[PDB]
Amino acid sequence: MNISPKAIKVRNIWIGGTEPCICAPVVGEDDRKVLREAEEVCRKQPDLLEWRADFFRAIDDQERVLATANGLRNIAGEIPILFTIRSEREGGQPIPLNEAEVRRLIEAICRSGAIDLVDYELAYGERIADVRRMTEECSVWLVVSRHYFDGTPRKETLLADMRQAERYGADIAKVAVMPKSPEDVLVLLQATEEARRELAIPLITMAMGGLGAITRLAGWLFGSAVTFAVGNQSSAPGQIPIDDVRTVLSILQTYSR
Amino acid sequence: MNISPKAIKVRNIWIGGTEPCICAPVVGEDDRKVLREAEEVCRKQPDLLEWRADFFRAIDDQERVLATANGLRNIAGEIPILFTIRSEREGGQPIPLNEAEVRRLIEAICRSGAIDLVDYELAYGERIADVRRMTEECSVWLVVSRHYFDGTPRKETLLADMRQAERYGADIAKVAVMPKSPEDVLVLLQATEEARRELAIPLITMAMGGLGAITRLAGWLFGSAVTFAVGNQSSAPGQIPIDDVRTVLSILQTYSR
Repeated sequence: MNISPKAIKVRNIWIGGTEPCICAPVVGEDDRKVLREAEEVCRKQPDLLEWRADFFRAIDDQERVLATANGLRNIAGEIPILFTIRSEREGGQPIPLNEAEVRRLIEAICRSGAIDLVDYELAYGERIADVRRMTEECSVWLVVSRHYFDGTPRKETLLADMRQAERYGADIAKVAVMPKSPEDVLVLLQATEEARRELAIPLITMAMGGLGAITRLAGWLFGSAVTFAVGNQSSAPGQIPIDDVRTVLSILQTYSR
Repeated sequence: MNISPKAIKVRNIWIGGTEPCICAPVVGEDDRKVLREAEEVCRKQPDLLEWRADFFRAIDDQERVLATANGLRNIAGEIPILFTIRSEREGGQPIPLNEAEVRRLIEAICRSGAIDLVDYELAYGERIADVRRMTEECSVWLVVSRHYFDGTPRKETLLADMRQAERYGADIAKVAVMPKSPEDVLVLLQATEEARRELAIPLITMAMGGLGAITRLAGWLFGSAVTFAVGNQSSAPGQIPIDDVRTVLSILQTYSR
């Protein structure tokens, strides 16, 4: 059984195939720190590496961000790199640049050849058309995401977000929620299961915090193609150390069907 | 945040508290096979022992059963023993004695004081009162169950089954289903969580098979107080080796809170 209806091949690795994919974040404040951190994460064996660039102090210095991205590429080797500048309105660090300046920076990084996927938030709406066309020219995969840090929307709303994301041209739809009860955790899994049967692209879903731990370890059984785990530092509440995720995935796969 | 609204103390072990309980079945066609399985299973340190007496070929002999019952009680130290005679219509083996004898055997076994819990089918409706008082006299806990081996009924049906089990005086309500899809697995968890908020007693739920593995490792997050694992032999589809269950529970437990 494949996690997604149609798996995507990223640098020889499959997302949405038979195997769950683990992505570990890198959150350094500057070049030296981002590189050392990447080295550490990469020794662990994540399937994907996410550079959370919103923590980067020199984010408004295009040359430094590019040199760092080029450095990350060499450290990552064959491991695909996901470039994410999480907006402040969706839990990211405040940054000294505009909505338009973020778009100019994502394009410069995409055209560098250093990264494989880019995250762009669903809420910026119409402005997604340009990012999509431009990523397709750079052969960069587009992950369109939405994060709810205040709670968990009804299933209908989550399904709508993912449908929206796909309509906008995303290669992968990502939705994260903050559960306030075990019921919210089920809603996230149910939305994920239903969306997997309705959409043609791989999904990345997770319920954050302690209550959502099970979604990071078993969401793939319901269609979540990627789980975010800690390779060194954590980028979101509830992320579990990579080794523990691997241990549970191993057992779940051996005994699931 | 306890698994159940009011934990129950059974011979040194709490069911429905903070810790999920692991129950291991002992299936043995005859006294010797049975007693062999017990030593082995008990060597692994499960919280509870379920001897599936419906495998016993000589169930027609109370002296033999009582003898065995007394024997296993000897091998199990303080490990609580759940005495179960699974109907054939609910996944149980072939049984030579009919209804009355079972209840008579259950009474005889209850008064022997060799067991701590007794599993009885909700399907026996009014006849449950009979076993109900039979169990209360000997200070034996009553588990009222329902097993669906051909599929997974609607959430409403599962919720109704558990409500009725409590209505008939159950100390613990149990429902098992056979999922045919991931959606079925979520139906079982949803019913568990809904039942958890409605009943005052502990609940035991599971989706069998490979598809249902997740439910044996994470059902406790939705209200299932007991999970069945393999200590020696399997008594139902999808049971996982006790060592692997412990591995996941520990990880899931540290990270869920």
